[PDB]
Amino acid sequence: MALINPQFPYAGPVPIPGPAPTETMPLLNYRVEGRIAGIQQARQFMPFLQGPHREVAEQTYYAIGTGIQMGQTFNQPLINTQEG
Amino acid sequence: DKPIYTLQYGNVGFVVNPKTVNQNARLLMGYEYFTSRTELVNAGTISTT
Repeated sequence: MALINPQFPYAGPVPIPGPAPTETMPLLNYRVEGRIAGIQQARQFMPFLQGPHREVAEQTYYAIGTGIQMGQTFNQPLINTQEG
Repeated sequence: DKPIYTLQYGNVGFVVNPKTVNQNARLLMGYEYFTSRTELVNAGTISTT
């Protein structure tokens, strides 16, 4: 967006020496076929386990029984003959 | 950031203009680069596993 100087104008570009025209043109680089080499193993001996863990520990229980329940020799009360 | 790739820039050279050259004087270059050379098989899995 330059302003044209009317007192000192200039013309378009003139030819100048050039950079040997084939040396600015590249070759198209020619890929050969390739292979991810080797026979891959199916599994890996991992350093960490792959499953979930638990944040807190919960107390577990198992039921037990008591035993054969016996009789008893109670201390027996007195007879309510109007004193009680 | 802009790797020297002649597919991108055409022919590129490295220039040294020496001032004093003694006898048995050599220039020891050292490069570091990438190169691709495509592939068609990612396989190699034992099917009897």
